[PDB]
Amino acid sequence: NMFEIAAPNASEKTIVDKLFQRDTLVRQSQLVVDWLESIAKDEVGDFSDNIEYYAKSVYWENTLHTLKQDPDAPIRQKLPLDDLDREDDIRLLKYLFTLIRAGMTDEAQRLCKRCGQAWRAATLEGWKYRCVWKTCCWRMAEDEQFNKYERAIYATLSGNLKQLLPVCESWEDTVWAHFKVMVDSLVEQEIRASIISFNEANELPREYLEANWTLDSVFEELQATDKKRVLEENREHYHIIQKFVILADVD
Amino acid sequence: GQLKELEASLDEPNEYVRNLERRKAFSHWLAHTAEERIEEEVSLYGPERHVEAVFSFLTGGRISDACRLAQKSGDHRLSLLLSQMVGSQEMRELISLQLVDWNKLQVDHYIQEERLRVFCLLSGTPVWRSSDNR
Amino acid sequence: IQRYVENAQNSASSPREKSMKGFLFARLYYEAKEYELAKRSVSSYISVQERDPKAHRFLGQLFEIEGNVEKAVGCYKRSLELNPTQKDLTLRIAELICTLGRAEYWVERASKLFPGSPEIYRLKEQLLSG
Amino acid sequence: DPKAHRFLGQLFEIEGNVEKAVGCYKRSLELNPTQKDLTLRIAELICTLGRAEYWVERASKLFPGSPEIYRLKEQLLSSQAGWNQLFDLIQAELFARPNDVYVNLKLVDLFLSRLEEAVLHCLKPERRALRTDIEWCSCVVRVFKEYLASKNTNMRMITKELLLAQCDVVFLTLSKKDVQKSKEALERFDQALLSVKQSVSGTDASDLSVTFYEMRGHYYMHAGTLLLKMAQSCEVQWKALIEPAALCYLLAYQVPKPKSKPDNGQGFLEELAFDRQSKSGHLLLTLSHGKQNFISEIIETFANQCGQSILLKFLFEDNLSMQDSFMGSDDISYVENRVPDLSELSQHDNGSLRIHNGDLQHLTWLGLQWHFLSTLPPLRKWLKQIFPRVPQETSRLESNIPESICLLDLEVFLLAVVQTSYLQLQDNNTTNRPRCLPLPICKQLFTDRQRSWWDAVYSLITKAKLRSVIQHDLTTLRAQEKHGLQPAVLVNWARGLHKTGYSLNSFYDQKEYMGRCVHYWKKLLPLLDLVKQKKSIPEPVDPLFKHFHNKDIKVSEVKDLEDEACIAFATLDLVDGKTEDAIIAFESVKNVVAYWNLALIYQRKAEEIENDCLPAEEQEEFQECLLKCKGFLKMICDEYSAYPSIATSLPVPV
Amino acid sequence: KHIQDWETAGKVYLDYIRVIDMLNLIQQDESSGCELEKLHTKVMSLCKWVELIHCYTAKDRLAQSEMAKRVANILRVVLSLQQP
Repeated sequence: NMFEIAAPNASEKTIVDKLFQRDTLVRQSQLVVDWLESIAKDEVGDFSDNIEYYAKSVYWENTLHTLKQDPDAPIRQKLPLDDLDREDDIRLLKYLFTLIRAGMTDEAQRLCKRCGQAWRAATLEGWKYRCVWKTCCWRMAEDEQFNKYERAIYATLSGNLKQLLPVCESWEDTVWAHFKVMVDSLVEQEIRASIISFNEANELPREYLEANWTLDSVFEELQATDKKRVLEENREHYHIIQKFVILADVD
Repeated sequence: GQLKELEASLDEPNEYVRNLERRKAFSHWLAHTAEERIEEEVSLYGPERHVEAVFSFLTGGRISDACRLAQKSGDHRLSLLLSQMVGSQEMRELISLQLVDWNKLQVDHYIQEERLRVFCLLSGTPVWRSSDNR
Repeated sequence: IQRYVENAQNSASSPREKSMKGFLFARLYYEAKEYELAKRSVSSYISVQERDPKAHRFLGQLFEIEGNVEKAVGCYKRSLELNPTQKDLTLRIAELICTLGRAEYWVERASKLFPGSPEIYRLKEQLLSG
Repeated sequence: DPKAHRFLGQLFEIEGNVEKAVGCYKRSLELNPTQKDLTLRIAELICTLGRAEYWVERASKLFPGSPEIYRLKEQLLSSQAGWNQLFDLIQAELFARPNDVYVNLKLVDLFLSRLEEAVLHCLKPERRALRTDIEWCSCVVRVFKEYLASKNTNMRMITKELLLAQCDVVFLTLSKKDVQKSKEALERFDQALLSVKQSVSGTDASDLSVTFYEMRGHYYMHAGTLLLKMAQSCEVQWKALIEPAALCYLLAYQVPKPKSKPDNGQGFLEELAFDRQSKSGHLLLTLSHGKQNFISEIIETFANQCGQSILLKFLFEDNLSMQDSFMGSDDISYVENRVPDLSELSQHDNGSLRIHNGDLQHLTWLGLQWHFLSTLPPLRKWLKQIFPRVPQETSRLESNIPESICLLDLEVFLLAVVQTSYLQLQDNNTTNRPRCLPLPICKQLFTDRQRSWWDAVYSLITKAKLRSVIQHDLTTLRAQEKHGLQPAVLVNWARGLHKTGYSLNSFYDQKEYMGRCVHYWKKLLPLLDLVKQKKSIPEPVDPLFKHFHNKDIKVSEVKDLEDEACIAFATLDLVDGKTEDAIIAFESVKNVVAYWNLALIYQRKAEEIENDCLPAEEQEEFQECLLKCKGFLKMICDEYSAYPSIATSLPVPV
Repeated sequence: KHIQDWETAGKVYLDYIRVIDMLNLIQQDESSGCELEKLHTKVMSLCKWVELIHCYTAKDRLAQSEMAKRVANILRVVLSLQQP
């Protein structure tokens, strides 16, 4: 129980270590998400317009030239944006949702850097109050005017679901989504019980889903199709087989 | 003063821990003494201006209200930096790199003149002699 | 950790209801050796907040061990019916329903929750018992 | 209130009100409760209106090295005249900052408008910089003023040199998009060349004809480069004006080498020959890799008149007749079949670094051309020429120290730059038959970070010294604590070091060189160990070089990299003395280099020791022949000489 | 299983109707204790859900208030018939 030993002066790092050595079901769900990311479908760097064409000297170089003739920028000032850079950013953010939903995080950062996308680097630079930061992320994802895949990336890294890129979630991808949701909700309730986090940090209590879904409801939601149907990837057997093997309802 | 601080020196006070507690209380003092002046600047300024409003709030503290005021501009590249501050040094070193890279491209002059100063505040360069000798 | 008990005491004097405060402080008294005042403080944090799983466990165990099967039924019933995080409570609820017609509902419930349970089918067998 | 004082002052400055700003700011300054900055705008307005010398004197008594107010004081003194005071103040400025080519331009312009004084203090900076269209045009203006004021040999010597200076300056530096800016200077150069050859057919005793040969080769390479310039500025590096380019480059490579060997330094001629011939060789390599091309050039692209016409109209858009004042008298048939070599090329490249000291642009151009021919540069000779005494190594590679800048670390950084710039450009829409776009014409090769560190290193070597740049990139180079460069860079460094170090015959430089190789591969092992569907290293910032789909050494080649590392370590041990556990360790690698090192080991050890050892050599060579049956030249020296003599001394043993 | 939001609204309405009917029937049918316990559990769950009803229109508010009132009355009646 050394990882689950903690004190009042023990940081959130150690409180999370206690949760990680403690929760069997949650750690199993975390390994489940790890598998979702281990089975990764990726667009290539040097062979896809993702960044191979969006490898400009800097972002919005087309817009800058037009003006001569951060995400704070257009959010504050509405109309200015230019379409060439807009499309370049569409392809880049598609690449980023791809790579990160695959879980190649330092590679996605290598992209955000070798291109140098101020908003990309900034929004995704934090190593790990923190609750305030997460609520803020949720609120920014809720805000309008940010791209599709980037919006989904932010909602996810915050603990909420957009749909733009999450329009493209497989049974295993939306499984990663719903399992990560259960795990993040139990994580927040875990810190709240381990009161170490501050009150003013949960600045928007309801706008984050603190309550968690249980494994059976995660599976029911991931199986229920948007057409109020049974999912095709669900009716497939080998997926269903691995699913019962993980869910431990296998005999 | 070295007064009682909720049993700061409970069990074998480490030098580092003591220094950190001292820093915390000293910072609390700074925020308390500048509260009145900051409150007036909030009232005086009408529509929030990222060039001036952000500057005032940041140097006076209270990051929460600063974020509330920033409902209009969709930026939180700061809640991440000042409520967690996990990779602080590296993060801001990278932001400085990004800023100087834009400066090395002969652009970013269209941007409001002192919004650049708000960025320098976060990055860590107290004086920036730009390409235009500003 | 008397410094931490002082901080919890501050956040318990100011926020009088002190739900998280009572939970963490009675939990400090549980980790340390103050079990009686830990019980009183855990009941205080309980009357403060209905979500506390570890307070549920400590208080229910204190009552069940001291023999107040009625107080165990109270703790277990309240913590189970609030159901934000509690699973095993219905078990001791059924046990106390046996300690006093009623146990059949919870015995069927336990047989629906955990099938390979000779002990649960046997608690049901006792409720059924000539 | 300094804020109100300077607010009024700069607001009147921006509304133009110089006298009102002088009034406000000077009244505030003469009150002086807190202010200095009044003086500048005060002097400005006093100049706007016998008086301004006062505030010019204030600025000078606080900072006498000030350009703006210095010229202001010179002009106010020239008002209280003209040419005389201008020349005198410019000479004072040239006594304070003599190397200033611009101040020398001031002195020469004001003397011309002491004609010999202007000639002196113009011709000095003109050939001291040569990047100066300003000084060169002022020089031609001084020459025109001397001609029309008088209205010989030294002028016939220097006209070519100076007009080359002006032409090349406006050509490469101006980014003159193949328009009249370059054509006109080249055309005046053509006039000068036709004039000098038709008039003064210099003898073998004078250097007139020898510098004429120098500049004929010069103007020729620059004609070819202008053709490439026309291609790039119009659309892209063409298909039609490239054999013209190799033709001009032929007509300058194969101008014979000038060297007189008895003042009047013919080293000028030898060194300009060196650089010209080096450039000509590199471009005659790169523009036409393929052969069957150069005799084709001689036979078709030039003839008695057609070839000269084809190469004449291009450079000169209907401005010079063919028979009068052009390249018509000039004869081209005496050029024959001879390519430049990698040996004479190496010599003329050590001649190129004569006027290309420590230049990263030049070094990338050269290393990239040697790697475009796919053989790494003879870089250590260049390093031991440019940086004279820098020892080849450092005491510890485990402590990032900046006061120990290494020469091997420089070969390291420069191979990095060669590889990476090659990669960046190859992605930069090269996927334009010219790849490297000769040095005057291409744009950037190294990037901002690399330029910064190269110049800071030059400041560290060849001198408020900030050197965190040196510390940071030594951190990155030496495979140190927290590095951002990826395997590929360290790996290929270790590859260059492997080849060129084991190639060496020096004992205590082989030892240190393979110590560096051990350094690199042993430090490379642990990263590529963390290749388990998980990233290599953390990269918040593109460190100096971040690529992708290239840098990522995939999961497979671990076996070869590891086993080559084992060969590296056992090699460092074998050239250091434990030649028995060297055998043992090489009986852990199972490749051709394994059998070959164990064979050399048995041979070297028991030439005159034992026989039953040689059966091992027999079996080793039989393995090696079986492997060669598949076409394995993975050894460093082929087997046509390896197996015959070995199996012969094996047959001499049998 | 397939119907979305099925659990929430569907369960809410079903529970409301069933609770009314069962209350009435059981009161008349010698108040069977097991059924009373079931009713208690269900009414607690229903309280838990009424508070979470989302409002997009005005009709949502009115219906919500009505349901809350009725369930509170029923809850009071149930407590009266059980503990005392």
